[PDB]
Amino acid sequence: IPAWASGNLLTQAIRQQYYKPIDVDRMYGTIDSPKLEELFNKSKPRYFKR
Amino acid sequence: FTIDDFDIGRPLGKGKFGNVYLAREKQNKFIMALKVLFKSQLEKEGVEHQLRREIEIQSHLRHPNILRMYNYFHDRKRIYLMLEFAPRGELYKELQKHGRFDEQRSATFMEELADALHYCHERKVIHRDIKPENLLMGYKGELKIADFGWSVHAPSLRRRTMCGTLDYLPPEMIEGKTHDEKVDLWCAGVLCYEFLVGMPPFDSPSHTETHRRIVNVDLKFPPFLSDGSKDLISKLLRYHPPQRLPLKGVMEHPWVKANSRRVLPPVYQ
Ligand SMILES: Nc1ncnc2c1ncn2[C@@H]1O[C@H](COP(=O)(O)OP(=O)(O)NP(=O)(O)O)[C@@H](O)[C@H]1O
Repeated sequence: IPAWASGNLLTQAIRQQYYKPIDVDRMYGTIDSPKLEELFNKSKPRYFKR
Repeated sequence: FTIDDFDIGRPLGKGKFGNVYLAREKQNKFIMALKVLFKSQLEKEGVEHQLRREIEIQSHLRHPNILRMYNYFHDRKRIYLMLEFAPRGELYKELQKHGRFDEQRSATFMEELADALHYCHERKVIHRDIKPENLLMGYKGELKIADFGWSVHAPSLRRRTMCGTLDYLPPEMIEGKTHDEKVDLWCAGVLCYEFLVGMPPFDSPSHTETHRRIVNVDLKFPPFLSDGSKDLISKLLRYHPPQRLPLKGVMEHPWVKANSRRVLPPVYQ
């Protein structure tokens, strides 16, 4: 278990996050997502150039 | 997004289709839960359409008492849901540990529930499976509706599907009638009773006896309950859907007002 994810470092980071909320609507809600009708179809890799 | 955008911390639990992990999104160091679902298992079980509908519903709701789905992505073998982390974990575990909740904790949960459900209903989303096992808890113990498995967007038509959980079924489902959003009012009343008592109101040795108690509304209050708490429960557990207390009524109920210590989480900014 990496250290960030256990007991105290975790407790501390959670508290920190509760009181300093990030703009999730922008940070995650503006980011593209796969179409729902494509979830079970082909995963194309992030990078393809030559 | 891809899996390499996250540091994986540890497993939080085993779902039916894969695990849920505590994870940290690398670029913002933002702690979230990542729910991993195996595509081949989903297809084998035939749950693709059900999963699509659940994601479509949860991913468009934004309320402090509804577990947020920030985004989602997939790779060759897995679908990944990026969820709000609920640091106090499963509500059902807390209720089991304590046996029953006090009035303050119960009223607080009731106000949060009714607010989340009102948000849902304003969008013509019916939840259809409110129970403790479908609720998680925030950093300050805030209720979070987490499981949308049975939910439906029902703009126009009444529904026929028998759904939910035995102890929580409304009379109209048991009787094979059409149902509407008022199912959630009934389930809220069953939940309030279970919170305070630690057992659901129609608990019985058999499924047919439980059904009989439900459709007769055979409610027997333990003598320890307050008059206010009985008043709220009674007003939600009405045989006739149209007579059930509305969700705004639950929020406004004097027992809720007197006992709730609801706090809204901080928001950006
Ligand atoms: N967002 C979350 N924050 C903290 N723990 C979570 C979170 N989501 C899931 N878990 C934990 O992971 C466990 C399993 O995840 P969950 O999405 O509930 O699957 P489940 O409860 O087994 N039902 P299913 O996935 O429908 O089988 C839960 O019981 C929790 O204990």
